[PDB]
Amino acid sequence: TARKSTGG
Amino acid sequence: SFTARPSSSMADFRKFFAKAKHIVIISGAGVSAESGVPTFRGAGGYWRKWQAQDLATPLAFAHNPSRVWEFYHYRREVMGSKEPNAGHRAIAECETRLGKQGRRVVVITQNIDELHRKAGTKNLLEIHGSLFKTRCTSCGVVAENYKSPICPALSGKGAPEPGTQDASIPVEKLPRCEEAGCGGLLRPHVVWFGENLDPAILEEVDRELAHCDLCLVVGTSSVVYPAAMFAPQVAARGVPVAEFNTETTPATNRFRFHFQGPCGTTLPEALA
Ligand SMILES: NC(=O)c1ccc[n+]([C@@H]2O[C@H](COP(=O)([O-])OP(=O)(O)OC[C@H]3O[C@@H](n4cnc5c(N)ncnc54)[C@H](O)[C@@H]3O)[C@@H](O)[C@H]2O)c1
Ligand SMILES: [Zn+2]
Repeated sequence: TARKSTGG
Repeated sequence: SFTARPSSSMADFRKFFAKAKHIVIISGAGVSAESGVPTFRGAGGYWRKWQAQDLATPLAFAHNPSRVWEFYHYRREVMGSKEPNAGHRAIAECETRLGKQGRRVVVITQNIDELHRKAGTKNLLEIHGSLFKTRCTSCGVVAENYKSPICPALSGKGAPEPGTQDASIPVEKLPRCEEAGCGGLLRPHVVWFGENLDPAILEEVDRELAHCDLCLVVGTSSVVYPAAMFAPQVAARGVPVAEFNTETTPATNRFRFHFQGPCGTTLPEALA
């Protein structure tokens, strides 16, 4: 889990 | 009564704080809101018509680098006059005072604003990069850059109001690499949505999270990954985590404490 994202 | 809901007891948090040997403080944009730097949660997440998460992406930079550079240039120029607030100062002063006692404080920040540095924090992990660094898309070199304006074509550009026209600067006139005559297109040295955080930084983050005995999670929405999973990892080892935010988040119920309100009020109280 190194990748930047937004949740929801 | 079994289900733990977070406590709002400042006295119980301060009992842990008095004894803690290694404190991790994770921050997002809310720790800079009281310096006049808006977060991206509401109206401050818009620049012209775009939401900020739609500009901080390598797909926007590949297909419209002038637009993405106008947005970063706006931010750089606005940030130059901004000052540390009481929250950033509490964080910095806490590190200095505890360091004299052989106790460790480290700041893991989502922010690229450098205001924790300006405030006096020494142990700082800037996990998303810096507003004041560039990276060359050709040779990979990373450099500090505080120049106002970063390149001549960006002088007077970046205005944020909807209806402002794009500068449409030819790519050759955007910031270029000066290292060993390279000439490549520079980008901000900022981790964008869809990109991987630096592995070396993540390994340091994992070491701090594994070893800490108290964690504060300050001014973050806890919806930006992977950063959102840092404080829950600490809480799930049974270590107390205290959230400082003006509102509850999707992570709040995982934590031992929730102190609701502006962190420039609650941090000085908690870290005294
Ligand atoms: N200062 C900066 O470098 C800056 C500014 C905006 C956004 N960003 C970054 O862009 C990403 C998206 O930003 P975002 O704002 O959507 O998410 P975020 O994770 O950074 O959320 C900001 C949080 O701050 C809280 N908050 C607002 N005012 C506060 C105050 N005075 N005290 C305590 N908490 C307060 C909000 O309730 C929200 O939970 C994040 O990674 C963030 O760090 C950086
Ligand atoms: Zn280069």
